[PDB]
Amino acid sequence: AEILGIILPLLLGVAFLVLAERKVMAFVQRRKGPDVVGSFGLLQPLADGLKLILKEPISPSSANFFLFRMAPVATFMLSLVAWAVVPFDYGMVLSDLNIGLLYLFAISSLGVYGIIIAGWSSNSKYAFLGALRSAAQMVSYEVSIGLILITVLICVGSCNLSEIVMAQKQIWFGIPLFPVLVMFFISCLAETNRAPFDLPEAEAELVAGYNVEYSSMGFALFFLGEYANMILMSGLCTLFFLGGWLPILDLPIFKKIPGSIWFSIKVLFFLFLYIWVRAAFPRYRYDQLMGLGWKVFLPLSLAWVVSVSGLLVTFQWL
Amino acid sequence: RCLPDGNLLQTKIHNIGATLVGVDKFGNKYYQKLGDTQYGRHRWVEYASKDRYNASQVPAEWHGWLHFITDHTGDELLSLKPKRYGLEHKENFSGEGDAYIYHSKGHTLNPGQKNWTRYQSW
Amino acid sequence: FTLNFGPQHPAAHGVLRLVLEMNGEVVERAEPHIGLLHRGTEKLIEYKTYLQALPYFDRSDYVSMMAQEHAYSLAVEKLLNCEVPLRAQYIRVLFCEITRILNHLLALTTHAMDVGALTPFLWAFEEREKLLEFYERVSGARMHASFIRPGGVAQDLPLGLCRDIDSFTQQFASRIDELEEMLTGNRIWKQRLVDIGTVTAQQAKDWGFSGVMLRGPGVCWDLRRAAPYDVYDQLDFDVPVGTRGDCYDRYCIRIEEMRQSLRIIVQCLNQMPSGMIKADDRKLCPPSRCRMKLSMESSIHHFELYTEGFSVPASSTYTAVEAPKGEFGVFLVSNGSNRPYRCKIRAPGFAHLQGLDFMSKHHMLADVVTIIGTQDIVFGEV
Amino acid sequence: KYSWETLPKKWVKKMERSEHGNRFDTNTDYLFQLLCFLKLHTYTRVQVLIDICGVDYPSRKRRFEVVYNLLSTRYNSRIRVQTSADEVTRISSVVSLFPSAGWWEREVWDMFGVSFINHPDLRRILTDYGFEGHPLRKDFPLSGYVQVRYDDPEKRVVSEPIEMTQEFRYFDFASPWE
Amino acid sequence: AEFVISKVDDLMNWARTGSIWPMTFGLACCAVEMMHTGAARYDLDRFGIIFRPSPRQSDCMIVAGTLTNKMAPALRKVYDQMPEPRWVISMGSCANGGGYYHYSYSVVRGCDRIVPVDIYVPGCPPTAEALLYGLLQLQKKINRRKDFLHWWN
Amino acid sequence: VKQTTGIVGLDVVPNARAVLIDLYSKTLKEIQAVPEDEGYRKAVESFTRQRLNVCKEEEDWEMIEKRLGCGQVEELIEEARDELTLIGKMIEWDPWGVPDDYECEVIENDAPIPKHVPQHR
Amino acid sequence: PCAHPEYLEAVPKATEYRLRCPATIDEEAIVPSSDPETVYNIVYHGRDQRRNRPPIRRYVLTKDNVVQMMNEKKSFDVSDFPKVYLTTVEEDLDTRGGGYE
Amino acid sequence: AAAAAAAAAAAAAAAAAAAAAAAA
Amino acid sequence: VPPNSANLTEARRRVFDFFRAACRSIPTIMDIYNLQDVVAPSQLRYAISAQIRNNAHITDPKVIDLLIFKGMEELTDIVDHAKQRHHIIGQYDFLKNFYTSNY
Amino acid sequence: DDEEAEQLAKEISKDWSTVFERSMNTLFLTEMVRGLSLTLKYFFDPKVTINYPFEKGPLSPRFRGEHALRRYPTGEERCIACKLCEAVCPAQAITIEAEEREDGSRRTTRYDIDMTKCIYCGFCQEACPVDAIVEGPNFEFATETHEELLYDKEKLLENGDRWETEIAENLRSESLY
Amino acid sequence: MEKLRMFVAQEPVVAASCLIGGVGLFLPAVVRPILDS
Amino acid sequence: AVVDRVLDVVKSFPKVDPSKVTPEVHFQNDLGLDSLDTVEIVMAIEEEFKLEIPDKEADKIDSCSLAIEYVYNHPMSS
Ligand code: SF4
Ligand code: SF4
Ligand code: SF4
Repeated sequence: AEILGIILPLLLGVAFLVLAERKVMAFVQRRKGPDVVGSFGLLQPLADGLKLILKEPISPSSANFFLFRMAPVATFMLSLVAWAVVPFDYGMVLSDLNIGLLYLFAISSLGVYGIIIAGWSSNSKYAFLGALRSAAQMVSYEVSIGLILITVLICVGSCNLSEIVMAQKQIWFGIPLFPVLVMFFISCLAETNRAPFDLPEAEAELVAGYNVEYSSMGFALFFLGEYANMILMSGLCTLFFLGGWLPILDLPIFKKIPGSIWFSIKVLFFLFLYIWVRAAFPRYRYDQLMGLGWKVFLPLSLAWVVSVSGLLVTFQWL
Repeated sequence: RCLPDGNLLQTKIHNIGATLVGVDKFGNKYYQKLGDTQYGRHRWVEYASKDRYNASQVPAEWHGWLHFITDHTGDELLSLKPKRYGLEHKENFSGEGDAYIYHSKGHTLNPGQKNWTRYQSW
Repeated sequence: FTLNFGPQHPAAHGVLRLVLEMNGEVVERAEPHIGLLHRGTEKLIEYKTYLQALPYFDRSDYVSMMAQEHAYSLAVEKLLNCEVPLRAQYIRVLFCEITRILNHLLALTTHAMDVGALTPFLWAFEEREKLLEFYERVSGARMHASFIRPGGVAQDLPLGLCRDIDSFTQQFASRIDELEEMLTGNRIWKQRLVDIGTVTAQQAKDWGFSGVMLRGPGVCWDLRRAAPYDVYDQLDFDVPVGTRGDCYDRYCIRIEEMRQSLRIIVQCLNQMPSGMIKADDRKLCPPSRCRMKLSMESSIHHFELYTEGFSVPASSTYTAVEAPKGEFGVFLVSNGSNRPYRCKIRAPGFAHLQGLDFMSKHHMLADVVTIIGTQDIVFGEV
Repeated sequence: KYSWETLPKKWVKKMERSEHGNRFDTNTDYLFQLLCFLKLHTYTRVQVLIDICGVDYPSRKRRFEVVYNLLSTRYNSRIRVQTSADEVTRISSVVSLFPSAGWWEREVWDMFGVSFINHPDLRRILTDYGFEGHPLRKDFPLSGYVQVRYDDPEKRVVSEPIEMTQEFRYFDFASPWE
Repeated sequence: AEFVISKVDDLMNWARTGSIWPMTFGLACCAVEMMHTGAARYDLDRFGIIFRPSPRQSDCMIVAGTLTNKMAPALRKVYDQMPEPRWVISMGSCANGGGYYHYSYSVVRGCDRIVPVDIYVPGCPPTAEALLYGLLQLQKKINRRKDFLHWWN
Repeated sequence: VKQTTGIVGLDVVPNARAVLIDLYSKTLKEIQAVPEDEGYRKAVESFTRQRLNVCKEEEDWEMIEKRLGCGQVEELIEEARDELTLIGKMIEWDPWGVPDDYECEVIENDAPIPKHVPQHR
Repeated sequence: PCAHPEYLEAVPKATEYRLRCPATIDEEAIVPSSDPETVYNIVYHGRDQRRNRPPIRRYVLTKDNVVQMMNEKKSFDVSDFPKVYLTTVEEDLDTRGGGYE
Repeated sequence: AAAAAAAAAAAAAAAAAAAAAAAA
Repeated sequence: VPPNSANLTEARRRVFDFFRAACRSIPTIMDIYNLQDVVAPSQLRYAISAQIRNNAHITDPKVIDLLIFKGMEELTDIVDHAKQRHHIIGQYDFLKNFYTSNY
Repeated sequence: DDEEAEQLAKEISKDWSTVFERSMNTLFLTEMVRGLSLTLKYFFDPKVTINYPFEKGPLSPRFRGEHALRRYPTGEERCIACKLCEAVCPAQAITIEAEEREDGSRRTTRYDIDMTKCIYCGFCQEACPVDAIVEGPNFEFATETHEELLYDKEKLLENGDRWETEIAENLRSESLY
Repeated sequence: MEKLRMFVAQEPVVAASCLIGGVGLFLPAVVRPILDS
Repeated sequence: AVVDRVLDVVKSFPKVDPSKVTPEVHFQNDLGLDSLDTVEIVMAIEEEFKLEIPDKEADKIDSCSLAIEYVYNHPMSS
């Protein structure tokens, strides 16, 4: 149907995000990133792809095809189905669910399955414990994202994402709850792995940390999944806190105010922030990381639900 | 131009302010963009073979000026290349078929595989 | 529970082949495996002259090249009694110190890339590709500059090298500041390094650390202040000495030792006497190309010094300089002949990597790469 | 030197030098006892075993010469206690005094073959796993005995056959008149 | 005609020559020179080369430094788990041929004894540009593959 | 009053003088078990007597350091305790006395050393 | 708001650096080989360093000599003891020269 | 596990040179 | 281990100790390297005994100590997966020479 | 002691409007925003990179790259077979066999440098008396096959005639040293 | 109080959560009854 | 029981002659074996009967009859 018009452009978005990350994180390091393949490396994603596709397997092993040949399919299908409820402009959400937000929460709770299964089917004790650690991290910064969304929900009326982005016509929730945006970003960094928070994704421990039978398709699908999960969890820091598709409302004469273009600009800002913050900060070691999701972003998230509930109950701002 | 498929586009994004200092026999156009900025990026070469180019196509007359070892453009060292034994460049035909690649004198691919036995058999 | 923790990122720590006996995530013992980079250096040097022996030293520590040629040269001048000029000493230090900078710029930001900070690596490696414009300009090879020969130094600086080293030193305080502003303040750095691999001074002495891992613990011991082996007794510089011993002190030292090395570079630049480049003793220093061609007696020495060698007299000395890794000393027994005789190379990283066993006990498995970071373990010397 | 007056005369048994770094060529029996002295002593505090240099003199009767270097971070001095142990003489190990001696003595045994007494984990550190022979000796040829390693039908395996290579060209540079 | 085969080979070769991620067996200094070839000045992420830290997904393997007789089995075991369209680059004299340590007992006389090599970056400490030119020669070796034309015999 | 020894691990001892007096009295008492005509006993006796004397005279640790110029009193305690270990060790495997033959070869060479080599300061 | 106190203005990009490329001999270097006093005075045995050294004097000590020395060493008075290499640590931020060397 | 955790508290940064700053 | 071999008796005692050690360790050898099918325990005992007997004419005690040490090294590197297995399976008149070479 | 050290290192920062400073520099991650700001400054600054095949890194006339046997301006290989470089070579790469040619002047029948078994230390350039063997700044000679990398007897090292225009320049500028 | 400052220094995020949360448990406790006008 | 199997393992031993083997045969007297062969036969005993035979006692079995009186008395006989 029109699900093609949201999966194919998202596939291109992820394929070009691998290049956007390499290129931005390279510009940060005073060096041009992928720059020979395409006019500006623009074909470099297609080169990575068409290479991974043409790489002969290390072992065919098509026998075990129901266990872990559909688990990356599951992870990727979840990362892609959480895009339905995400609205790009007024009346551009594919399916306006009146409980949209809780549906995103459930999609994350199933991504936990994706990780756990795709790690258990890899019969590698080190890789399986790594996948379990990554799942426990992704699920420990999910109580903090949960409470952050309860804050941005108290501010809004309903869970309807189109309403949460329509409830910011007066002011984006990034301005009053900026401390919360910093906690949602630092959680979306940690919910997904791509972050200062990626010890399970320490350059080596990642590849040997998701599966044993790569065949290339598994490697690409995990990275395509991580980069879509990243485009998504950056398309949430821009619905909830930044104005989903809202301008600054100055109503310029030069600017005809397209909606989806504003949503795009903001999700680009948060993707660039993902990259910038991957470049400039050391990893957290997963032993200070789990002690940051419980001892730092849960108390500071609980306080925020009580602060944004109080300050909105006393003065009847609800 | 017409190559959005190479980093040759980065060189052609140079040359916008650069001056062309000479061009060797093979056609490689040697450019210089000094003064502006970014030392180390103020001398390059446009290989005049927009595909199938590679390094080492830069002759010895210019391979000095282009690596910043000297300040003598190849149009100035060409009055110093020796006429009696001077030899043109060879592009480093490494792998491009035999009789272009180099071979030792026993490789069995070299025409005239010499025998090293110091004793002259009877 | 045994885990074969190998090279996490190859091309940074090449042949690291620890065999960790873990306890969940807490490491109970780390057993490093050596020999994967054991080239026959301590045997091959017994088979070649004292000149042919020098190139092995730049290949002993591959991130701080000239410090080992400077430790060897000072071991074939300890025997030869070969007094080198003042300019040879000043150049020899201006390059041993440029090498200290070349090493700390790598051993900090390769460590900082193992910890996770990706950008300090590439900034420091642009700095290192500026300093290799000095190595490559003064000798020829960007890394292995077989330049600090036994008598003096191979050949004089080009006529534009001090100006360029100055134009680099002016802009190098800022690069250290950036490497520092990006890593020193970070709470993700301190957390990854504070109280990591703490070495009480008795342990750093016992295990013969003698480097930036002996001045972390607070033992004020620099063999440029203890045993001044060049103009070092003339040059002013403060040896930064830690107060806790944790991998965050050794980093702060290596990032201050990278500034005091800048002081020493600027001094060696500002006071470099226009003297001869090699020892005048032409039976220990091959005469210049111009002289050996014009003088018959110089030609004979150029022939018996590039074929025969010195034949340094019979003795046995342990000359140890302060290489960036630590006290790199070359114990050079010398039979009277022109070839050395068991040129044993005490190389820090053989004593430091011993320390990994007790440094990384009860540290989490992700710390075992931070320890290997701050030890500056380069396996060429191990 | 103060160290020679206090030291029991028997411990510095054979030799003693006075330049190029001072040394106490002692006997193998009194070695770890001599290393116990010079450390844990108020006026001689070394505490730092810098190096353990095996040296092989084939023309001696006690072939090897295990040269223990020693730095004294306190008094800023360096002493080189030596020994002499042939191929089949287990020499006392000083890993109990200076724990850095562990790997240095593993290397001395690997390269040379001077086994160390009561040294825990005395195992070939540098050479290959199945290495037979002791490299840094003199009679060990440079190119090794069986040390070429190539891949073969025994797939995923590199064999260890007898060695053959361009002959190492030994040049007899040494000139008469010394 | 055959033209379609020629263009599909051009396309496969453009892919395998654009994105060629090597498992950089960075043993020794030639790994420090390789790190300079991965550093800011000579980008290797420009040419697509992404230094993989695992042998599992890697088009190439830039063995550098002295392949020791003890690191020979490990290099072979790593080379055996690269996906079949793999190549090997020998970087530095010690890795390509016997090198400074040709006659060392513990040093293999060039990785050409363990893995089959496709481009030997020359020069004992190759200039970072020299390793870069060795990789730009591996790119040529890809551009001369035409695997589809050979699959059609 | 001493904040901390710069050295790590050598913890500052408040009762420096008292434990130093204890250790030096123990050392003087324990050294009696070695023969008198041994350089080791003359040395131990002499420097232990000097340090015990200067520790009894002066009161502050700072004055102990200032007069007895041997670093810090914590390192001094380390030295004294290590000396006690050595005397209790030397009692065992007694090396005192010169044997009958005692072939000791003072290979005292004196090569001139260039001084741009390290040596020491 | 960062490490730019009008001092990072010394930036890495030089743009005027190695202005005289190395192999361009604008000035011909001289690089003296020998000191002027040692050009026309080539007497060597005075200047010699390899072989101009006192020979090794390896003399044996027998029991008589060392018991004589032990009896001669009456007491270990101070200054018969090795001096300590005294080194204390002292905090300093940028006082050496004022941060400018 | 009772293993000693890496306590990320410490004393504040104070550059500690050696005593030979001015006059050795 | 200190060379208590002040006589051939102690050396022979520890030779028997090492022999008992290797024999009682043959199980793990056969397990880790999978020789329980190609080689019989009788044959591995035979090979260990032929080793200890091939070097039985050593009237020197310290040489026997060092031989036992090399043997313990070999065993400890065979017990653990330090060395491979394709050598363990291998470890277990004039005219016919003249026709081949000159040596 | 670590307990008391912690108590005191936390009683050093224990005065209001200092606890507040540290709390607002560990909550509004402020040490980290100085990292992000520097990283941004470098994201926008010019890039120290080099599009290699078209422009190459700076070198020096002393640069040691591909070995080349020089010739005298009037032909005649400069390499009289003294074997000094074969002697000085640390890796023993150069194998020299000499024969009185028919002209009568000594010359090398075999001058084979094994580049793979060669450390590029420039000892041969120093040891050669007539500057017969020099390292050309080539450094770009990666070969598909190892046998090509062994530079034959005086035939491929004789390709220095092409590089003479740069080798003569580097020697004319380095001979002052 | 000295121990209060020792607690808001050693643990900033549980002492600025019991104060970014007091402002939420304190506004409707007293500030809302104040808003009777 | 145990006597039969100790006899069989002495017989099948690759360094003996089945003829001279007897319930009275001796390793050095009638078998003519080396002490190493004795310890090897003892190892055969303790691997065929699964016993953990200490070396201090294993040294003292010099004849097959002592092998019998030491394989019987093991309370852990197999
Ligand atoms: S070939 Fe040369 S540069 Fe390369 S690793 Fe070996 S010694 Fe180092
Ligand atoms: S640089 Fe010259 S002398 Fe040195 S190894 Fe290479 S060929 Fe031999
Ligand atoms: S290259 Fe030089 S050293 Fe070698 S044979 Fe020719 S002249 Fe002699």
